[PDB]
Amino acid sequence: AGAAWACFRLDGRTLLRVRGPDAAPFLLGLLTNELPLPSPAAAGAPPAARAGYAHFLNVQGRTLYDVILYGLQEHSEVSGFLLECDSSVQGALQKHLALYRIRRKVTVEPHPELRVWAVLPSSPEACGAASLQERAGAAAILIRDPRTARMGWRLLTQDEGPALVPGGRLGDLWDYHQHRYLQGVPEGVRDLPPGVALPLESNLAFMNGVSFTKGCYIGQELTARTHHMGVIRKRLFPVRFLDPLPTSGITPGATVLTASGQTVGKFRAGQGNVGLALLWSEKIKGPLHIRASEGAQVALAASVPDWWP
Repeated sequence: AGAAWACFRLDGRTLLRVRGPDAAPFLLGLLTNELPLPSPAAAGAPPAARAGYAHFLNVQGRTLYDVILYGLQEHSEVSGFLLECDSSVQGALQKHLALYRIRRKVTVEPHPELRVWAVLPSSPEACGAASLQERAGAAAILIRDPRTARMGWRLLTQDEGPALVPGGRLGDLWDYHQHRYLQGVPEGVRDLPPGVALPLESNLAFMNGVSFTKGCYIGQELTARTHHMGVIRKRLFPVRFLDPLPTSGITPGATVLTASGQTVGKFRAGQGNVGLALLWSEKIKGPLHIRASEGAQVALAASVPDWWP
């Protein structure tokens, strides 16, 4: 097992380009976070690029779309950003952006030629992880995942990932999603159903995705109220199914139960024997299970990610 990095082509994610003199205030009014912006050119022109995490919320304060924002270098009157969204919502996100671009000097275009890749360390110790990007060069747009270091690097490229990453092999996309679920990282519309998922229950603050010191944005009121009312009472947690599973798997929405039969949450989504569940943030320790169709149990275990604060 000789490759130090696994390189995954994320066909479920895609890029939109948002550019124009008004691109920043335009996006800031629609997202939960500040936008990524690198320090200005200093004594030359090295590749200073940053990523940020945010959600687009609806007016009820529910998450619509989870996005990663990338700062484009424009060096001129026009701001520019790449927005990475779930491929299945690209069109709905475009219509959502258009609703708000009346009297805004901004254009929104798909950038289908640049593909989204993820680069995960094969071993968590990651000697040499520190030097990967300087050790990859300016050919590779390789940026630390803004949600957590546990998610490795985003690589935006037209090329093949391993051709740019020293020690990198192509990975099986199954293993990328397995890693997400083991680490408790939600991504995309199954984990975050548009208009149903709630951002702070989806651990947005733990993932560097919300600012409580920014100006107005859609959904800000509910989100701020929830944050300031006290500890969040339900969150998405990683779960592991302990016994061999049905052939269909587990139905999204299935009730998670204590040994007493008390409801403590609902299964959200997963792959294989791992997934996420929306649970009360108390009482994730007790023995938990879901009821199969006979009522026969599927056991499961919930845990607390090690990168959470």
